[PDB]
Amino acid sequence: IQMTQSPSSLSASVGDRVTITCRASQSVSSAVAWYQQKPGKAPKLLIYSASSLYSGVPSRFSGSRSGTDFTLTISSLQPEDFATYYCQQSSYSLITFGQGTKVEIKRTVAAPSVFIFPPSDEQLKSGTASVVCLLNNFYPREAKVSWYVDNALQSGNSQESVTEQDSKDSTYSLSSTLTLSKADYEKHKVYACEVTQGTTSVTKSFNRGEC
Amino acid sequence: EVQLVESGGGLVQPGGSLRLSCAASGFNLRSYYMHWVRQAPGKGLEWVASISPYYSYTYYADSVKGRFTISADTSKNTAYLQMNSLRAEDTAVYYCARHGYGAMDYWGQGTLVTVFNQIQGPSVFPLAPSSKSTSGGTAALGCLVKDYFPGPVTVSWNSGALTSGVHTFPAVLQSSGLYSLSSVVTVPSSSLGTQTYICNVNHKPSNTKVDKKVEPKSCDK
Ligand SMILES: [Cl-]
Ligand SMILES: [Cl-]
Ligand SMILES: [Cl-]
Repeated sequence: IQMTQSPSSLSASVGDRVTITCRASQSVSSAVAWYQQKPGKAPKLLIYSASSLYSGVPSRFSGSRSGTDFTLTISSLQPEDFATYYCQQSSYSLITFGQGTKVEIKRTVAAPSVFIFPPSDEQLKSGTASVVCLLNNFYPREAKVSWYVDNALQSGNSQESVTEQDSKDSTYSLSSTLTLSKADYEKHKVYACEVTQGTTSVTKSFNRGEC
Repeated sequence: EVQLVESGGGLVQPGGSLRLSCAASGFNLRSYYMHWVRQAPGKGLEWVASISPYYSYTYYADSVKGRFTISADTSKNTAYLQMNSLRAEDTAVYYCARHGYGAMDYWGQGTLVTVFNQIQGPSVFPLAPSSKSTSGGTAALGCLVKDYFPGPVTVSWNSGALTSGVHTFPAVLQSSGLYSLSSVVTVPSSSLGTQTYICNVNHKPSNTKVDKKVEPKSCDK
């Protein structure tokens, strides 16, 4: 039984009304629960039996069932309630959860500061060269990073990592790392990190053995 | 006080065996259903196994059947998850939780199960500021921590004095099986000649400490 959860993510403001839905794959009766989890802490039981409030949880929380549609709602979102939420069904014996609903903070758009880092000479001793591109404090999350070595667009030799939303300005920051062989790096010259985010494209570049 | 204290987690080799403990105090254990649910780093919640209070009829998730074994003992009032034929998919924090009102009320703190073939300490490389790292009065610098296994590495800057502007990214799995991450900080450009910047990398499974003073790229000509 697949608990399909929607949406995967959304951004609202404090005081927004917020609704998270979860649709069972076959009828689970009303045997459903809701949990909240904040990073590095265990889940907290929020709603049990689709609609009944667990004792101690705030009253802006509530749930509801219509057929196989289970819904969680916060009537007026408070800062403490920014987290990830999970539904659960407990029918018969095999337990399944929803994929997750990350509830993030809305803020104004922001372009990233784009910084590029050539490999260090220490690293080349190991025979591998790492080029790092940093996209700093932007909103919202969506960003494309393209890598160009001597004008040749790379694929397969980069990886990206994104921070969670910042605890103060509610931006994201992303890094991309292009991994080349030492030999491959020392035969080419111009290394570029092209960033597209929002209505903004930024290219940062260096030539091997520069400065 | 009803307490759910977990133990037994640690590093383990593939197709091996490790035992987690879910010590229950306060309540009787054989009076409520008990479940293990796990969470691979950066992923969702996955139920693993359950044990019934009367006559200890057990049920497991399809993914773990026949490899994991759940057991209980009322003498110690603790439930165990014996994990056998351990896979890399099993790397996760494992929680234990008690069933109450068709769901799960109390939880353990969670113990980490880290699968691993061999332990690798990290190489740490500077991400040096330069004219290709300086925009709008701000210079970026950082530390590249590469080729370690398994997690975690923790990064601080200047022993925790430097905290604002810091970004330590989630670790990524390189196609080599070894982990890699970077920790960066943005600082005012003028500070580059006023302050030293040191990243403090800590990788407990290899008992490696590294401290890297990150300096502006020295120009050869
Ligand atoms: Cl977490
Ligand atoms: Cl250079
Ligand atoms: Cl390994």
